[PDB]
Amino acid sequence: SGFRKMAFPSGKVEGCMVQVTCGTTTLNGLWLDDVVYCPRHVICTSEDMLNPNYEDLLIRKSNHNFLVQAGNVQLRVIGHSMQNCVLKLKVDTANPKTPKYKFVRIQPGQTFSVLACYNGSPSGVYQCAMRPNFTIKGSFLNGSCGSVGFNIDYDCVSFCYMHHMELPTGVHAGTDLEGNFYGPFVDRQTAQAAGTDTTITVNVLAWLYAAVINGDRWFLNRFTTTLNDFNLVAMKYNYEPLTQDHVDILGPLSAQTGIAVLDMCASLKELLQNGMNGRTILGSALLEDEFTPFDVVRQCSGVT
Amino acid sequence: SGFRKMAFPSGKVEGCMVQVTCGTTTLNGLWLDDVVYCPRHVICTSEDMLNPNYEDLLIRKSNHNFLVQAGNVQLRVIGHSMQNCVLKLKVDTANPKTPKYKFVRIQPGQTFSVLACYNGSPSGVYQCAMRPNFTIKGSFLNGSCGSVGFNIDYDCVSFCYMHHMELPTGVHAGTDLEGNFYGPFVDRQTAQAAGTDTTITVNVLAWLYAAVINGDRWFLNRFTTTLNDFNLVAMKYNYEPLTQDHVDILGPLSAQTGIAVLDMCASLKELLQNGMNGRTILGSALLEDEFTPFDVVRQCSGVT
Ligand SMILES: Clc1cccc(CN2CCOCC2)c1
Ligand SMILES: Clc1cccc(CN2CCOCC2)c1
Repeated sequence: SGFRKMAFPSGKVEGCMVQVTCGTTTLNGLWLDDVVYCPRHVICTSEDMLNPNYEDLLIRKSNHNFLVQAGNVQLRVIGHSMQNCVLKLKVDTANPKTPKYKFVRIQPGQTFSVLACYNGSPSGVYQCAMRPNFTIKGSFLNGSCGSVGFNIDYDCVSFCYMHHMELPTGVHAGTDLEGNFYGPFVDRQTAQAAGTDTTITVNVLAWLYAAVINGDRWFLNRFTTTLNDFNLVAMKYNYEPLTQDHVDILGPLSAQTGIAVLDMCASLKELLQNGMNGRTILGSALLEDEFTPFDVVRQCSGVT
Repeated sequence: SGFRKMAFPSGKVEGCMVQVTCGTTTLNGLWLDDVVYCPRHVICTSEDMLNPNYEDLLIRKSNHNFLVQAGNVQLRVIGHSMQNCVLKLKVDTANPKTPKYKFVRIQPGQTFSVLACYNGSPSGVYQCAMRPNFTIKGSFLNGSCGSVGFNIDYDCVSFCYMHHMELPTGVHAGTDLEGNFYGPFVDRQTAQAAGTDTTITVNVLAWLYAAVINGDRWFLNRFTTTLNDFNLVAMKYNYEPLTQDHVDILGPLSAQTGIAVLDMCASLKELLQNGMNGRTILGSALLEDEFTPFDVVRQCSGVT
């Protein structure tokens, strides 16, 4: 019993983190097989960062300008290319600690763990969601660029995020491991405003199920609603619309608890309309939206 | 920028987790050098667990009754002893993945990471505090016993906790790695009530500093207070007393932010007296008490 914001064990990803230096800029790289992946802005002087031309800047760089250090041993760079907003440094040594892995592009509302790193060294691990506005609410200081987000399925690391930017509003933007930004962000020091940070409705419902399973039930009410009626309330409170796909995904939690999805929607509706009246749910005074239905099933069933 | 409930990277501890089976009971063990540490109740049939005599039960056990599996390879047990509430299984192989490590007994209010494990396999990592009543608010299902709590200082794992018990109230109890319980709990299926779960005042103040550093300042007020006056308010709200030791420990955060500790105490006092009036601090609607002053400095400075 008990429910915690839980990250994947980070060991498999720790063994992939390296330090990348170009000129005077140091950040983190991901060493998988004989390739190191890092943000392309490693080639920038923060001066460049106002309106950088990455193709033109990269002309002036050679394999031997990219200094790649795995612990305290230097990797020999034998090739470099740009793919979107990441650099791929071909090294002469396959990472012996390469786990089975995939690159995935996640959708907003999906959750992942971040291994926050500085100078190729892990500092900590926490669990995030891709916000509906394609930002993440991370903890990232200077030098944390190239820190990665991931999911683990048994022995297989799915890399979904690499850290690039902090917005002037202190929220974070980054790429998939093909270097394509989540959302409309560019790797440029410019005016970039995030859109509306809406609540991930299906995750809140999942977390209300998790609450019932763990004994927190005060918010269960006598009411039900419809998808359309619920979705009117959701829109008023900047909650994402709930789809039939979201209802289907919540089925197992529905099945386990014997509380129909639309009944739980009517409980959430009352919580939106009435607030918590100073009460708490799984030790939170707000509606948590960074657990997926899959996360609740996983944590509640004990999957390793 | 941004502030997250961050755990230590778990790799160093992942490589110490093994499966321990005695008769029909499987739980987790910690393999350090040529010793595996596990909860002694591994020798119990849940029948035993009502009033077990561990000395008498252990008479009936031999080295070859303790089945120790590290991944999918069996460890040869060449000795066993009981120290308090843990078993130490001497194996014939030193764990090649043994990190530099210490065993520490933490005090209430101190924080650590838990690697939740099932059948010797890591499932996830989260950050905890030892509650003032010597419980922890974990996420632990059957099979999670022998999961450990730890801190990392550069390359050195300090093990502070091993999981043993869930109380009928769904809070968790365990031992240091010498097998001594935190608090008055015994490894017996009996009536064990936790004491008052008070708030760790010094941690809330640390987290209010973390909030100011990250831009959340609405709660800063025009007031100051005294230690004695603050402590009257703390007692009314089941907050732990604030000592001069706590004030001294908050010094660096005081220094960085230029907000005197007693000024921040007067801000906390108003938050206790008036509540959040529907506002949030670092994305929480309650006062977070599972960051130490050390945790705020670490996360805010980027220590690896
Ligand atoms: Cl993370 C990711 C996101 C989108 C597509 C893909 C697959 N690739 C395969 C190679 O060429 C291009 C597409 C991966
Ligand atoms: Cl975790 C821990 C808690 C309390 C004391 C100690 C030190 N030991 C050294 C060996 O003998 C007994 C005491 C360790």
